[PDB]
Amino acid sequence: IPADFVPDSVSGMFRSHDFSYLRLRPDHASRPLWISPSDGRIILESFSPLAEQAQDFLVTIAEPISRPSHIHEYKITAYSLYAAVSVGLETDDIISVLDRLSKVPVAESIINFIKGATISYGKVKLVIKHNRYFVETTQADILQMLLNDSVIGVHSFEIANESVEVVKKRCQEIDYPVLEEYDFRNDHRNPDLDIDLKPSTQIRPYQEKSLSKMFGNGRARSGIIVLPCGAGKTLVGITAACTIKKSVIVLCTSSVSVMQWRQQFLQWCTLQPENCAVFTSDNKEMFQTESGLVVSTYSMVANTRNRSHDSQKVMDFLTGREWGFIILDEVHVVPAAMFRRVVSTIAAHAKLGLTATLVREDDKIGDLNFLIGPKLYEANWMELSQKGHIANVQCAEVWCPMTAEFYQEYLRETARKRMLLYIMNPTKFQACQFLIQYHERRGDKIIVFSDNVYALQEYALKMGKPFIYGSTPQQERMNILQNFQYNDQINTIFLSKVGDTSIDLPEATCLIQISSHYGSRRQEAQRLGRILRAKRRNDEGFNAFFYSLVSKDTQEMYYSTKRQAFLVDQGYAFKVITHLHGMENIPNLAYASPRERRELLQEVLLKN
Amino acid sequence: SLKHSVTQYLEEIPQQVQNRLYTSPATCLAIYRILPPLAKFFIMAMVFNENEVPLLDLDKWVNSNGKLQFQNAIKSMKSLHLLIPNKSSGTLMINLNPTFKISLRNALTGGEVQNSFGVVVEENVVSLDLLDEYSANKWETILHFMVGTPLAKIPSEKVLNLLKHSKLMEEVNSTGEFKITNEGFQFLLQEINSQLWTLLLQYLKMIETMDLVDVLHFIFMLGALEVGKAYKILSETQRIMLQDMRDYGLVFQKHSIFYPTKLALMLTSDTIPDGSLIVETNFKIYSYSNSPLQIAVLSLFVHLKARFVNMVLGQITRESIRRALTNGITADQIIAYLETHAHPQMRRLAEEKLEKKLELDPNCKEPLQVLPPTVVDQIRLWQLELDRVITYEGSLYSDFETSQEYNLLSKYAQDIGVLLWKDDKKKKFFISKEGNSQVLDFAKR
Amino acid sequence: ARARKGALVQCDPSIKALILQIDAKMSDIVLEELDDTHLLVNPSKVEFVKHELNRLLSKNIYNPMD
Amino acid sequence: ASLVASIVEARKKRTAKKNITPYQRGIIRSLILTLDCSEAMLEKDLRPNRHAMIIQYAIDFVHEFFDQNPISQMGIIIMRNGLAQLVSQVSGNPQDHIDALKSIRKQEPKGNPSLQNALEMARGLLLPVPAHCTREVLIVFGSLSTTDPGDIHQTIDSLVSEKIRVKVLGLSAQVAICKELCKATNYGDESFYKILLDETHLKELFNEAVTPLPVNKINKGFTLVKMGFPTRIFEDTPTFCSCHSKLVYGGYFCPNCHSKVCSLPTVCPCCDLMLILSTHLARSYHHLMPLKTFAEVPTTEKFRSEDCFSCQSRFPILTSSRYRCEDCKQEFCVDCDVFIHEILHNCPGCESKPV
Ligand SMILES: [Mg+2]
Ligand SMILES: [Zn+2]
Ligand SMILES: [Zn+2]
Ligand SMILES: [Zn+2]
Ligand SMILES: [Zn+2]
Repeated sequence: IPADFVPDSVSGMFRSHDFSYLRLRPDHASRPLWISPSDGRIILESFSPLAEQAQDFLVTIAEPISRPSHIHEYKITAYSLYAAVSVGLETDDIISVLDRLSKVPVAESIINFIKGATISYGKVKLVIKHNRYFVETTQADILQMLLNDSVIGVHSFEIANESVEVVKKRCQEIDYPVLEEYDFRNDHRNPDLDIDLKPSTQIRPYQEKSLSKMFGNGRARSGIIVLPCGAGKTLVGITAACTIKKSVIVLCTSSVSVMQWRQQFLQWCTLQPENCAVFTSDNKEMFQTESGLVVSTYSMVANTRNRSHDSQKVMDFLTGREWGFIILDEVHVVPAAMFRRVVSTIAAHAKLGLTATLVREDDKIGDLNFLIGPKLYEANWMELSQKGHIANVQCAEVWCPMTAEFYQEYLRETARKRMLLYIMNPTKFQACQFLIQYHERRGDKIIVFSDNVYALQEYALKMGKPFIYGSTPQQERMNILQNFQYNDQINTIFLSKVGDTSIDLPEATCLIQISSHYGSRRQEAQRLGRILRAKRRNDEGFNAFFYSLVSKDTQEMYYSTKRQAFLVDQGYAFKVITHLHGMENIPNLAYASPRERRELLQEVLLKN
Repeated sequence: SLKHSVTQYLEEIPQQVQNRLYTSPATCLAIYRILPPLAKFFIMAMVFNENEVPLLDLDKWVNSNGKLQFQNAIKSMKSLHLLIPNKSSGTLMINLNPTFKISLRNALTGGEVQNSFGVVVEENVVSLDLLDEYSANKWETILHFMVGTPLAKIPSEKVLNLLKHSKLMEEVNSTGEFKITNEGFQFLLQEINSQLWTLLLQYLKMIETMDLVDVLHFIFMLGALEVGKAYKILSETQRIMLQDMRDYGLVFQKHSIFYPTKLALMLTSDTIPDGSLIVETNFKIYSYSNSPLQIAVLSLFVHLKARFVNMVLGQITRESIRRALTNGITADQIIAYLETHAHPQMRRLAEEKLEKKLELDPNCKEPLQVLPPTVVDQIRLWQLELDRVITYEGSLYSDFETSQEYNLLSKYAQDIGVLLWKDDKKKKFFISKEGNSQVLDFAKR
Repeated sequence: ARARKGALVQCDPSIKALILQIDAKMSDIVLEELDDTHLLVNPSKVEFVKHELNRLLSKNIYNPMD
Repeated sequence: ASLVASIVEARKKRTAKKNITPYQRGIIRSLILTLDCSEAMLEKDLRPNRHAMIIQYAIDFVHEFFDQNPISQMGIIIMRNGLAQLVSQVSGNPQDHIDALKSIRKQEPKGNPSLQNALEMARGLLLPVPAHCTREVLIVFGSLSTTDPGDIHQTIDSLVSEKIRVKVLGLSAQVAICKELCKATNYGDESFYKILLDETHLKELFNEAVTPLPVNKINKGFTLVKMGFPTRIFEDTPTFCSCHSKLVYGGYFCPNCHSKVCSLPTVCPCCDLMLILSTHLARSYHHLMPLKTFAEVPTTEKFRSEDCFSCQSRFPILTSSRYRCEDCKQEFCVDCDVFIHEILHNCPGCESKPV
């Protein structure tokens, strides 16, 4: 507080929130920045100068809380300041630029926070010499304090691979973080891989920014890069591999993703299909070349329950290979306990994380700081939406009025079956039937998401068009997928948690949700990203269409609000629709007669 | 309904009391300002000739397209006893009130005013520095007192008693505190001249004999008064309530010379903008307005963050919404504030969407809410989800026989205002327990 | 031929079944079920029932957002 | 530093309007606007699409043309699917063509253009036209090509021989054949094949096309024309009209053969003679009596007055915004300069100054 700040009569609910004690600079017209020192928040104008230069700086040193079109709510965090000094930045420069572009005097607590969040950059480093995690620090000053720490037990010494994660968490805790910047040009102990950036690949500007933020020194800075759906994370990884030119391993959490990224990699880089050996229960071949790649999903390394000897040979081979680069695509699942064996198993130097969503239910997402590193780059979602790099969606949330026909049983149903009982409302069937009619009238490919296989198959059978879920085999689901894509008999399909994420299905510009998870925001966000990567995200007059059929009179409204609040905070609003269009103009309605409603009620009473 | 309320009050005022009010030119000038354009034209035409007219000449002059409006004007004219329409020679012979006529004539000619426009001293000073500043001070004190945010300068005991008695900003004696009624929030929503007129209507209603016509004539000349001059301190009842409205901060009186501030002018007449707010689906407030009064009134129903020069920011919470709801403050009052605080870019976008949806379908199969329902209906859905029930308590008559008890005594009960509910087919209708004035009398027949 | 002293309430089948659950956890307050949109209740417990109904849709949603 | 750019832009603008001439300009006009409604105008590339904006701009063009020059008839033929379709005969009532264009609103633009067919039937429609009427056609075009049945050059020669001019407002860029049309029809001028750069430029171009055009000395047709002022009646009884054959309360009466009509400025249906009001003929007198430009006096020199002569406001003070009417020797503000030069058509300083 640069004032006396005598408490105002209107500042009672302003529990240290009345931010008028600051002496506002007369350059408030030009400068775009406020500071909120009560919570560390930052208030940023979208209509004053210096904001274009300050946007990347605020992303680097701060995190945004909320970014609508008019005012961006940012927040300096120690995580973001560590990311800033890891990119290469410092407290004094941050304070100087902040006072240069700030309308307001710089707060003492913020000054102290940025002073504290300055790391020993360059002091603590680790290298791998013949699959051995050598902790090579620049001084014995590091060795004294680290041996002063009880966990541990120029100059380089060994720390065990499972102990590497624990000691990385510990050194982050004592705020002595390690930078992992591989000198792949200087290191020739690893086999260099003759892969070249083909002229057929040219890079987007924000992707070039993402590379150069972690290629500022020419070394590969290890961390996270968060890019939206369809941004070209495969292209970014291909460019990083081609400019590293070493043995590289990338694991993604689907065998379909294994197939698709293997063909993407052999397409847009000069690595050879001989050098790429694909590992799965389809085939477990190995490449015998000095340099190349072996791809598998996380399952064929995590599992030890039912493993083949050829799988054992392959995992032995990858254990033997000292890789120079690792990318954990869809990094939201690898910090799970059966999945966080990556450092314990794979000897790889540079650790990059590419994913769409950097959020989850628990705090395992912050473990990537001592698993792979901080966020090296992020692309602004609404900026790419207006840039056409991702889509523009007219989301329409459908508040289906609850039928008492199903509510009478739903209220007296037990808890494990209440969910399946209120998913299956005949009014919801009626609304879905007219919505499918109306969007096939508009000529839009529609994908329907249900959390339950029986509800998915019942909706699919009432449509007369097939279903795909997690228990459907791969051959049947791809047959149904190609039937949907090319065959005009299959105009719409019925997808599930194999369709929510980790697939490339951007044709469906229309999406209707009949069910979802209880509170998993990431499933809903990935379902939105399924159509955010749509092909017609660039044409004029485009707005994608998202629909969520949710039953009234439940907790499902609060559930959907919880699942949607991340997208609302992103900028993907959820508009209110209760009275739909064309409710009786459709002649035939699914389970329209009350006898039909009681029929479906006792049909689902057979299970519930 | 300000002119409606004042006209209704003057119609409640009897004919000769009205004629007493029509005696003085300042009162006649203010009342002429109140009259609608047609009657204003009629009286300015007839005021300069002592020729009474029959109704037939006026009817022949009047174009029949606005005949309803003509009927409204002449209905006000007759019901105020400003007219003397008598069926002389079989024809409804039209006659203006003659005292009103001559006092208007003298006011227009600048003739005999008897200082009804004001017993003038004409010692003019600066008003922006003393009168406007003291006026803004006293009005700020009473305004934040009405808000409920703490302020030391309490109002007068007369207005304090009027608030205690009245249903405006209830000084609940069990709590000992002024409390925001729904009528209090109506007063908050009101325009400033509306607030002044409601205050004077309530004070005139409560005040009795203090001569009522003296208060009336003094109020009319006080509205007629001009800023920044000294004047003679007149009737003594007028003088003592003049000291009362001095304590309200309306006039800057040096205990005989008094200096009327700008509030008399606003009482007489009114005089990306300020007060324009950008709505947000994230409920964020982008106000193009700032005042400590603005923050004080926004504290009642909006969760705010900080105060900057014109940029008042915040986020509307459902806690703020239900804080408004639990005070008895109406969601219609809330949207009255909201729709009076809209912004140009968003209303242009709303009108563009309206014109887009006009060509597709007339109904559009959408709820009728012109303000963009992405943010606006979220409150309106919360508005419908706020009340969402109907409660009937007390007596109830049930199991009727046939509709002679519905189309004869319950259809008649629509004309007298005694039922709370009406259902012919259920053969029951609900009334309040205390509303049995004329319910158990003709229903027995 | 009867006229019992009750408080008529406009209702719904769903909120009426909630009223029935109110009767289940303490009975004989609500007098009789007229139709799907009408009910008759003890006039002494109308706002007790209203506040408990407020608790009922609180348990439905509660709008915490904390 | 924006005022220097505004000043040099105003200089480069005023270099074109330095020469103001009292050319003989056509009053008895004959304007045709053909419309193409093809696949090209289905592009939403300009918001909302080219078809919608040309519809709206044509509405405005009809209004402006009938307001400024009510002494002409207006015909519109649409182009669609390799056929040119007449939708609007030449008429004195703009409302007919307004309704036809409203019909064109709801229908769907599609097909390919044929300027040969379009201009041929435009020629045929322009065939029974009297000598004093100035036959001229506006053409809008969005394609870069034209499918045609036969030669265009014979049509060009015939159009030149029959004394009809054209002006092309192309959409995308220049088309060489359209340049050839404009040049050869327009005595070698290149001031008729115009390409917009945005919708505002299109608006300005339409406003430019509103104006009457000068005529050539060699194209001499100086003659008289018979004229008749009618008389309006306001009768109690409804009376049958000659034109639409229906009962009319009022209506003008024919000065010659004493019939009655329903609208003006129109020709008689019975004695077959044109009927106008003096207002209609005086409407173009600003074109007949043009206004000289007004000069800002320099800020360095001494000033006759420091506030505006006409609107009576203070002149603002770097440069001097005192636009001087040299014909009346009075300086004016920019607002008054704009209003007198565009909306008004007289100089009140020259009205006060006696001659
Ligand atoms: Mg699926
Ligand atoms: Zn006619
Ligand atoms: Zn004639
Ligand atoms: Zn001027
Ligand atoms: Zn002049």
